[PDB]
Amino acid sequence: EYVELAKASLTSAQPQHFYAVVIDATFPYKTNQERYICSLKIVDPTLYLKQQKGAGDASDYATLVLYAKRFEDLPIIHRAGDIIRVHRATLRLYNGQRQFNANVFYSSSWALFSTDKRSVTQEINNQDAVSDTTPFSFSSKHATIEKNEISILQNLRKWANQYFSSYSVISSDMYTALNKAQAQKGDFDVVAKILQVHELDEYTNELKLKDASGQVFYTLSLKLKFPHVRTGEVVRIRSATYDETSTQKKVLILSHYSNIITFIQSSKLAKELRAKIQDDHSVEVASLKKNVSLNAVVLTEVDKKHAALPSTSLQDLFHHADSDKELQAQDTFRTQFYVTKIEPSDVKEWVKGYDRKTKKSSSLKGASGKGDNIFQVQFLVKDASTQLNNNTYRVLLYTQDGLGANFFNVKADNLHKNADARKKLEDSAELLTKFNSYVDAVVERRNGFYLIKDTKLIY
Amino acid sequence: QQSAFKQLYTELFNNEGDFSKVSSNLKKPLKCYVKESYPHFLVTDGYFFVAPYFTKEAVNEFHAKFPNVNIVDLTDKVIVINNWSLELRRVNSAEVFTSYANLEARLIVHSFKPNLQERLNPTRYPVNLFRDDEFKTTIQHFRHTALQAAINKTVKGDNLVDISKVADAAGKKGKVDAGIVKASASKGDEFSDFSFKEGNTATLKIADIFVQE
DNA sequence: GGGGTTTTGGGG
Repeated sequence: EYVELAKASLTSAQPQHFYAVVIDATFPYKTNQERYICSLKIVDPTLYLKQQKGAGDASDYATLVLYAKRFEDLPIIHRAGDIIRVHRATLRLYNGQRQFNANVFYSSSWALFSTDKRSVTQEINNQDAVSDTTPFSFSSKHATIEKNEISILQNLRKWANQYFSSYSVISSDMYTALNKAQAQKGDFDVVAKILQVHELDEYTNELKLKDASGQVFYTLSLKLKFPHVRTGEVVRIRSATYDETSTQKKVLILSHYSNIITFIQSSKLAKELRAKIQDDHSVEVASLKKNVSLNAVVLTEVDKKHAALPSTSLQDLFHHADSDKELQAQDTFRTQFYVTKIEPSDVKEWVKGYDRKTKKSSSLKGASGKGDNIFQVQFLVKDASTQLNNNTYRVLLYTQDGLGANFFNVKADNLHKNADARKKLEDSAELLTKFNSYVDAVVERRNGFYLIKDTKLIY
Repeated sequence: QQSAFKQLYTELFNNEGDFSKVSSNLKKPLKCYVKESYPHFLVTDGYFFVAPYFTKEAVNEFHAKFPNVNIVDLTDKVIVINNWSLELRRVNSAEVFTSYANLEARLIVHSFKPNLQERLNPTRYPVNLFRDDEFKTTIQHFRHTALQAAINKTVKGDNLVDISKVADAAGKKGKVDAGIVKASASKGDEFSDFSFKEGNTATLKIADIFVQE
């Protein structure tokens, strides 16, 4: 017996059940009450807009508050647009809005249904799920679904897809522009686009955000907590705080109850924001002119054909590639690292003469090397996962077979003679070994070694 | 820089852990609010929190000047550290949360007086200094220049991979091990070739000052 | 404390 949000009885003490679309939600957090609270903004075909007029794009909503004694009993909302199903929820009126309360320890229960083909979780794991009637996450040990609910579920999906595609669910009033960040007394929300995801260390990522205001902010996002964060995706940060004690970088501080929500494909807001917001690199080019840069600068750009390819850790690349049954199959990999030292130490020796018929390279010092001009640079790199060990890994840039020739954007030439080519490479050398400088490259495996290919510098 | 602790700890790392090299302007007494006292005694300058380290020759004074004013119940009450020091030492960041990348800047205290006319006043909910974006990068820079220095002295001769081993790779099959190169004077897996004078001052374990009282 | 602040103190 499922009731509709706007038609739910405000007086009947009898617990009510319903189906709804989640547009906002906090991350399940703990209170000293030994209770775990999870607050979300729900919407359905009867309650969605301000009720004043269409001009009030400001989405009117009902607030659902879930209570539990354990963290595992609360839902983790990664996406907005998905459907939640509550059982035994008591309705109350809190400061003008309709508030549904639920104690999942006593009698209440919930079930999360995906509005899209695959849910966020079964989308990361590359899982295939064509079972449209089964919930991807539910409160207790068992979840029952009658054939009567099917009509409600599949129709609520149609509505959700139409609601998100014709309306910008997260209206202007439910978030603050980044250029207004330092003017807020405290807590504020933000709808931005992930310009860059940087693996700071083992547990935390660093998101380079940018919204319509034009401002660029940085924020630390944990890996385990937020594993759905991807580059180029529009998200909504539930609870953020302006970091007043940050002078070199514009930083947003997140709390344990804060949440990073992404939108379902039909979203009009996320759709428009993906196109209207592009990267500027203004932050990067500026930081490069400073001795010590606190901003991460990705110096390279991978070819468009490997843009979808996943990034493998340097540790897996060197310590597990000969053991792991999956890495033995692959030959080409994508990885991110930072150059600690470049060999040969003398830039002029980076380009050498090469004999096709002999497979041996020679120096062009006395210009005695008659072979073809090729690059024979060797990078001693380090990784985020390798950060603590006493190791350095060899990544080669041997262009004899055409791999990574276009890397320096300057064609190979006798560096002892061509001054222009020498300066260009000398500039890139100090740029690569500089702190906070990273390389996003694609490598091909040959006889136990990794070669840079289909990758090039953009600075 | 509004954070007194963030400026202090950043200054120490940018000076190789030499408390002498840091400006004598920051040597002034630090009046800071106490967030916690047990299981972990965490103090805050209003923006971040740090775990100070009391001396077994400093708490004796605290009891003499302030009898029966239990230290474990100082939670939510301001303290004023008169004479303090700033050490640097290697630790296991997986067991010590008040550190990052196996490095910790410890706040050594020798004398602290409790000021009662103080209530709740942090400008915001305090966060772990060793979890902050800028500060975590300040430490990354420290280890970077130390690794880069130890690397340029250890790896010598420009030992390049013979191009023959990479040409016509088809008939050749190799083990990835070849690419691995030790970064410095190995004494284990942990890189530890640092040039800072590690802190060696015996400190009071929070458990002691609890059972003692 | 529902627009909130635990400890598991790098999901909470």
